[PDB]
Amino acid sequence: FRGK
Amino acid sequence: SGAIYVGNFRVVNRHLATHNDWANLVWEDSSRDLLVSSTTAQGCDTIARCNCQTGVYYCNSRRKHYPVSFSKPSLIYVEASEYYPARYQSHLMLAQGHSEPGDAGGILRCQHGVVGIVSTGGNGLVGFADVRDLLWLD
Ligand SMILES: [Zn+2]
Repeated sequence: FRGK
Repeated sequence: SGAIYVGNFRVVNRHLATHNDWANLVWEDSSRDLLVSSTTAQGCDTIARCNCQTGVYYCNSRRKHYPVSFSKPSLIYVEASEYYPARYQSHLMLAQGHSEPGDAGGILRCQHGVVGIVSTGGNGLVGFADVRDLLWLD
């Protein structure tokens, strides 16, 4: 998934 | 933000969790990308008790609120990232919309309260982790  | 604050609970994306989160762990699920930790202060959010499939979420990369329509929560195959191997993610709601690295953590709301949190995205889709089944949060 995400979180960057 | 980047987090849902309800009751004495802090809800975040599991891969965005801090050390303090794990130290104060209440509950986590890799397959949902969710982690909940305890707080001392009382939180201001309420989890939506509904089956709404439209709402508004905050997009980090754009710095804007966007109205969105999203599918009912489901098992979705998600490609490897630097946070997980390729896997099935459960309770993932999908939407058409703009999506970038760093948008995870944006909160999705309807008129009933908090519905979920951006977890994944790509190929013109934004993936939201549904939190409405977590009735014990309220
Ligand atoms: Zn609703």
